[PDB]
Amino acid sequence: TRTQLPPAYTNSFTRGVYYPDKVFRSSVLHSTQDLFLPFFSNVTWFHAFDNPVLPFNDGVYFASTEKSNIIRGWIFQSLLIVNNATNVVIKVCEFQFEYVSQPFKNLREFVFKNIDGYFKIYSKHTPINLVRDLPQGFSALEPLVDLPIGINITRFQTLAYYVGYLQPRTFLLKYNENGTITDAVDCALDPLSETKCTLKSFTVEKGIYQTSNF
Amino acid sequence: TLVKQLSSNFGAISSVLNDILARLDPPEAEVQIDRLITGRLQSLQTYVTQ
Amino acid sequence: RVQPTESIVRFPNITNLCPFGEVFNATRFASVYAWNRKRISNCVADYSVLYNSASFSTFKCYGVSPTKLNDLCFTNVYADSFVIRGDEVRQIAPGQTGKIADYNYKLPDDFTGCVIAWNSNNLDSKVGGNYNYLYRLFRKSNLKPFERDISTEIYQAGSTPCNGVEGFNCYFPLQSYGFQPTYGVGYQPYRVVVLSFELLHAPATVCGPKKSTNLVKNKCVNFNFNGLTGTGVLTESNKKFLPFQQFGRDIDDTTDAVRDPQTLEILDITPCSFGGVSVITPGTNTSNQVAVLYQG
Amino acid sequence: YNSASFSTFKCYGVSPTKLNDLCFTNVYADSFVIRGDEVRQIAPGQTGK
Ligand SMILES: *[C@@H]1O[C@H](CO)[C@@H](O[C@@H]2O[C@H](CO)[C@@H](O)[C@H](O)[C@H]2NC(C)=O)[C@H](O)[C@H]1NC(C)=O
Ligand SMILES: *[C@@H]1O[C@H](CO)[C@@H](O)[C@H](O)[C@H]1NC(C)=O
Ligand SMILES: *[C@@H]1O[C@H](CO)[C@@H](O)[C@H](O)[C@H]1NC(C)=O
Ligand SMILES: *[C@@H]1O[C@H](CO)[C@@H](O)[C@H](O)[C@H]1NC(C)=O
Ligand SMILES: *[C@@H]1O[C@H](CO)[C@@H](O)[C@H](O)[C@H]1NC(C)=O
Ligand SMILES: *[C@@H]1O[C@H](CO)[C@@H](O)[C@H](O)[C@H]1NC(C)=O
Ligand SMILES: *[C@@H]1O[C@H](CO)[C@@H](O)[C@H](O)[C@H]1NC(C)=O
Repeated sequence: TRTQLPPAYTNSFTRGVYYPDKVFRSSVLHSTQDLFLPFFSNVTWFHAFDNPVLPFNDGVYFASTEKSNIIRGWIFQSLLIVNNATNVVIKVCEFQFEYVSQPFKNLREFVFKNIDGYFKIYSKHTPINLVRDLPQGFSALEPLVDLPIGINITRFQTLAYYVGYLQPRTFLLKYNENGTITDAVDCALDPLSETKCTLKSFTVEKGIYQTSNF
Repeated sequence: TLVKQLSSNFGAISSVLNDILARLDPPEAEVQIDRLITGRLQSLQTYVTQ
Repeated sequence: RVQPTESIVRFPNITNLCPFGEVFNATRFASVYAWNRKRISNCVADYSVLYNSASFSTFKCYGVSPTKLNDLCFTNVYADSFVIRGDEVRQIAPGQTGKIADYNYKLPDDFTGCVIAWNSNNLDSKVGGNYNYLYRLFRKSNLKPFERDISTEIYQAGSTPCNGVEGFNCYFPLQSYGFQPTYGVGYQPYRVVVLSFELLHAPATVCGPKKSTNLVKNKCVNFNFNGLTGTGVLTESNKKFLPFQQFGRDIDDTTDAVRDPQTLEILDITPCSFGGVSVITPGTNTSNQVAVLYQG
Repeated sequence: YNSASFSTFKCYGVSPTKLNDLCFTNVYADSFVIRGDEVRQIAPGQTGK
């Protein structure tokens, strides 16, 4: 059985950030640039029979709302990421490098990037009992493990959820007293955004500000 | 602006003096050190004039 | 200025040795057409094996002096090995143009590491010529750093179809070296190994042979941690880091908090160099007693 | 170069693909007719009769 059904649509609302490095900061406004998810972008919401081969771009944003662990792993020689009741399976071959870690209403998010021959995994477990459109709450996706395989990946196949695409952008991450991400503001979205970016502050007063050149 | 100018590489291998010292040799360390000296000195000149 | 008194080391925790015999002293080596890459982690390298034992033919280290090699911890060591003609050795250089540097593995301009080479008399040579080794000769476009080509399509020249349509202006991009014992020294095969690494980009994975020392507190002393070094008073901290976070910065993005790989605790760093002298005098003519002052 | 009407077409020491691109000082040519057993004799590093 392989059924067909037209795809749906939805919009991102200020979701998806992760620590660009392993370093700690406290109550500062450190600025950085990387491959992030731009704010207010179309999210191709896939509702489940359907499992097409999704084109793995430079950076994705995988997030499932809540199920009974029907999702087990993903597809990426070929990377075999999958989870069983026993140790999570990490293998690399054309199944028809290997590694295992440990035997294994809400909301889960995952981002996949591949730079310098490194496969990074940022994730976050959020207990949320909201509705089809995910709510608006700022949170980060801490790193879990970095297994390097350094191979050529172009396609990924899943095993109700959302997917998105990352782009090279410059952000501004606000840090609290405990060094946790609480607020994020961009400066490639709206004129107010780049004003806030160049002034390096979260409040702007009346006046004129020079931003860039045309 | 002065303090932030420190992190600038100024066309050298790195920015930390201790880091450059460890991985280089005294016979030819003159290049990076000289470039850093010139850059930071010029920054001081501008700041003092202002 | 306050002067530091002692020095402390909390640098290593590993015990395994880096696999190197197969890297260098062995004989099975891939062609320059297809160069193998090896991953090395969680062990200790030794310059004494490389610098001291034997002499080989090349010890050209770029970016970092060889004498200080096994003194700074690295991250993600990568090793590359291949065999080329001795006449082609000079072409392997940062930014130097060359046929192998144009159509085969090309060294980046900013490469930071070392290259070791030595001649092969007959180990990889045949009396009739070692034709297994091949070198790329013809290519439509140049390569980018750390790239490989696997297509064996017949090179295309002019408008005549090639790459399967054998004919005029069509040539095989790969040529056999044909190493022979009777060949000249410059034409003899040379065994060259390329090693590369990264510095201060990630937690320590491959550290030097130097062992750790005890841990002192409340006195500004030289400290080293995975490569980072500095001077300042070390003391306990109250800020709690994430289980993965190691370093610590400030508004100025300067190191002020470190995690000991042994004790696994939040350590504070405070400046110890400070002071300025002001001398007040009643005048040389009047008297000679003076009263020093320290500014801060 | 694109005529493709020759039994022998090669540039020694220079790239025939890029010849209409750089300026020289002087150009000279010698023309003659030889046998089929003597074609390879006229070549750099080649000797014979
Ligand atoms: C940063 O952490 C501190 C310490 O947990 C938070 O301050 C409160 O500390 C008391 C200790 O008696 C706890 O019982 C409270 O639960 C803490 N507050 C919270 C909200 O957890 C402080 O709030 C934290 N900062 C932020 C922005 O959450
Ligand atoms: C999302 O896609 C739909 C149709 O593909 C389009 O009408 C809409 O404008 C897109 N969203 C934005 C913000 O442009
Ligand atoms: C789960 O799957 C892995 C995959 O190889 C297998 O090794 C393991 O035995 C499985 N465990 C159970 C309980 O099915
Ligand atoms: C990756 O694979 C695709 C499809 O085979 C190919 O077009 C692309 O050139 C490859 N890239 C690299 C860097 O190998
Ligand atoms: C490594 O650290 C552990 C725990 O701090 C300690 O017990 C052990 O002796 C250390 N070994 C080395 C080689 O540093
Ligand atoms: C094997 O390699 C080691 C280090 O890689 C070296 O010390 C040793 O001499 C080699 N054995 C030989 C050359 O027989
Ligand atoms: C010192 O001062 C006194 C009075 O102020 C004056 O008479 C004397 O000449 C001075 N001596 C010198 C060496 O300046």
